[PDB]
Amino acid sequence: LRKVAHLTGKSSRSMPLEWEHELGLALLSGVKYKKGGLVINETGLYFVYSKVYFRGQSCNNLPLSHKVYMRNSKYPQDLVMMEGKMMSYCTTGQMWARSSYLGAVFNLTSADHLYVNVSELSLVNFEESQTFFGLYKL
Amino acid sequence: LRKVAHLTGKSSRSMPLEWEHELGLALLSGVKYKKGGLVINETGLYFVYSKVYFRGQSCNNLPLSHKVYMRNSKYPQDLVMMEGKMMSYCTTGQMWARSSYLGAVFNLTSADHLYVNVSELSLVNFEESQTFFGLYKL
Amino acid sequence: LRKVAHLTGKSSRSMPLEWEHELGLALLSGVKYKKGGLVINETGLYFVYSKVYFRGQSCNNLPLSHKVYMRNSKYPQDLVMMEGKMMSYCTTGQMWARSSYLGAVFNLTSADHLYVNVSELSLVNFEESQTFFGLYKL
Amino acid sequence: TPTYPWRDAETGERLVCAQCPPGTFVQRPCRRDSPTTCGPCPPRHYTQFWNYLERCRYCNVLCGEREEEARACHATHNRACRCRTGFFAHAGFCLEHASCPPGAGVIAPGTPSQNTQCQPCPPGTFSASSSSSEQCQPHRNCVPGSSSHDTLC
Amino acid sequence: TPTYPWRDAETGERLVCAQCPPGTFVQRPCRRDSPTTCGPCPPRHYTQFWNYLERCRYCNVLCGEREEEARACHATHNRACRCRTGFFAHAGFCLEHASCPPGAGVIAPGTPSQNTQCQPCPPGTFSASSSSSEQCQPHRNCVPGSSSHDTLC
Amino acid sequence: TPTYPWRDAETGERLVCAQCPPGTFVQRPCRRDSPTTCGPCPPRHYTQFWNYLERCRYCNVLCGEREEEARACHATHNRACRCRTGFFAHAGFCLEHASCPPGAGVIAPGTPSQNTQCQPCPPGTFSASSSSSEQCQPHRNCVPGSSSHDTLC
Ligand code: NA
Ligand code: NA
Ligand code: NA
Repeated sequence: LRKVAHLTGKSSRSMPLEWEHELGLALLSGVKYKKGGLVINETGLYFVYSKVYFRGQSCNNLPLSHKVYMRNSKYPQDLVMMEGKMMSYCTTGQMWARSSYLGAVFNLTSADHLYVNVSELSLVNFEESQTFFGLYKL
Repeated sequence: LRKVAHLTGKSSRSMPLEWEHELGLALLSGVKYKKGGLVINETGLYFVYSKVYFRGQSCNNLPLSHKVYMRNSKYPQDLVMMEGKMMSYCTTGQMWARSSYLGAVFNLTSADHLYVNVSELSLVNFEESQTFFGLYKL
Repeated sequence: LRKVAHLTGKSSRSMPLEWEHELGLALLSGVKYKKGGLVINETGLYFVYSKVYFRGQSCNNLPLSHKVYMRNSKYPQDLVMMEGKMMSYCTTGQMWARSSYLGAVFNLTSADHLYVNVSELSLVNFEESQTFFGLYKL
Repeated sequence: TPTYPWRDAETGERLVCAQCPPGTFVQRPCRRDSPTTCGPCPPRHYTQFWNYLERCRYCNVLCGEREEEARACHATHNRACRCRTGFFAHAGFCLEHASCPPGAGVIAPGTPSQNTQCQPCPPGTFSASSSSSEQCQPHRNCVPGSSSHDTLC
Repeated sequence: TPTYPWRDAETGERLVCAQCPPGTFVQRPCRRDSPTTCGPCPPRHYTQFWNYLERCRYCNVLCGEREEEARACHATHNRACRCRTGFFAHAGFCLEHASCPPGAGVIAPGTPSQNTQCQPCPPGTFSASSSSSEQCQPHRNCVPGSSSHDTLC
Repeated sequence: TPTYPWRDAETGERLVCAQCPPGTFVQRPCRRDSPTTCGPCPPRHYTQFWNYLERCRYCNVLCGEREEEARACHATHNRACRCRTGFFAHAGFCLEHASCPPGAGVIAPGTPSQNTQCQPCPPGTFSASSSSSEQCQPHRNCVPGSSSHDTLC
């Protein structure tokens, strides 16, 4: 059975983000979710992706950052896999909305924990069709 | 033979959008197109994606919305799978252009009809390399 | 062994762009890199993707273009597969940053050379987690 | 009672099954020897119409920090939200109601669906305040009262 | 006639094949006992150069609401577009030609590739109008005529 | 010396292995009959802490056109960058130091981490220049000197 995940937005105040993994459009099959992270359990090639939807009443061009990263035990430090940054993206003062999409292929090892992370947690909107984090084994 | 589709932009005034499915960069293999929709015919996991390219002579920050959604007979109501919204994305008065990219994994059933849909059909540009809608079975 | 590539940004002044293909997050397996291009060596279906990250100190809304295209011997002219354009994307005068994401499925033949290409090479930022170009065989 | 077609995945045989009602979903399809069996939507789920789903829909509307539940999640309907007191819906956001500045007063307060509505205080009346509720009041009957300031004694 | 190399997918054997011309594409590659066979581009397709394609290119340029066909789709070339009358190309858009306001006149109209060009009406001449075509005219020979208004009698 | 657990991929058997130090990576894990074997980070690679990696990290920081190497890539650390002379870091960019205009002078120059700092030249002093370094100087002791212009004789 194909190793796969589609996690969707969830309400908490933590970095990294935490995700819904059962209800609605969520999927999780042969891969684990633990404290915000997807936990690889078969070394291999995977396509990994995340979208996050930002929005606010009053544009002030706070820098927006969107990161997929990896950790394990083997070394005591986050490794960033994909990242977007947005600056000067709304007209100051206006209601605004924009999304960041990341998707790419990675060779990953068993025991790798993958996480998504973000600059302005207040700016994030957590609707399930708008903000998500997934992968599948090739 | 891998179940697959890559649909490309086409000129009509309808919501949902309608797509080219034979000519040029289009592909359609083991999956059907009917009245704007891709019609799943094997329950399974699929990666689904759409890009749409918006543009206009004179920015007025009309809200842009880009949606992938599903319908069937089993329940009489659209279900949204992925969505982007853009607000405050161009400098008012200017020529502008931006795109929305959506892509993610879904478990889908036979008889599911998938469609793309959009806020400002006048704003959409339908070049085949710019505006598209696809999936493949995993 | 799965035919796959993930190329990452690299410093040169050339169009098309040129990529890192060994170090760090790069991957290249059963597919060749030659003078900026990925060289298909098994006719088939592939998902192809590129992100590029643009940034500048002083917004002047230069048009940004991001293209994946193909060439071979069989015809003496580039064919564009995916493309984004951005206009009126930063507030004039400000520090800015934005990314273009493209990803889609293509039937490709052996001997096809794929390349990425871009409007404002000075505006591109080449961090490996920010700017990349990849594919995999289905 | 509305119906639905169903090939038996056992005999390939064409049946007409009956749809589960709101609050329920199909739990076993009708076969030759029995009608459809419907089950209750579990928690956090719903079905709102006559349906042939194999699982109930998820109550996927959640309420913003500036919203309250208009309806709640129930086996028969999805949760629904609205702007909390002191806000109005616009372009999918919940905005604070306008205050009318001085020399203006409220001809209509802000509802959940609209802003405050103001007028220039008309002759004979005034408003001292930036208020989202205070309305233009007639001057006192004793310097000439403006629309911003009361008549002085 | 330009050529192209071809391993037989039957014998692996190296051939030199000949390329199909514009308007055609390779329909069967040359083998030992025959030359290349070329076929006609079907409708909505084209090839514009000497080629060894296994299928003709698609005529994938379509004309905007503000454009007309400069060339049409033909077996020998892709369709090509341009700004319709009253517009000029800029940054991939088709923009309306400027009008010159009053006291300005048209020294050059708008082509498909450029805008209207205006000058301040020179002494002795005037323009009454916002016109994308009207040009500065000499005053009448009878109040002093401005560049915006004619000399009055 | 910090350690790490390791099932033998041969016997499934639980070991406690020892970690490779900075500058090295695991090249063969410890088994029953031997300890861990560590190898040197190749060029363009590094490990900076006690680690159990099967390959060294890549020195993936590269320096902008407006930056210089603060540290270099070394087997023990990643390369590190900073704003070159005449620039300061802000929001991930390297910006040119401010000049103070005339009638202003530099109370603190621009470092790699900050801008130029200026004051209104105080009474008795002046600055003639847009200078990122020139500071307010006392007028000459002979028209009254402004903050922009010297006292004149
Ligand atoms: Na509204
Ligand atoms: Na131009
Ligand atoms: Na800073």
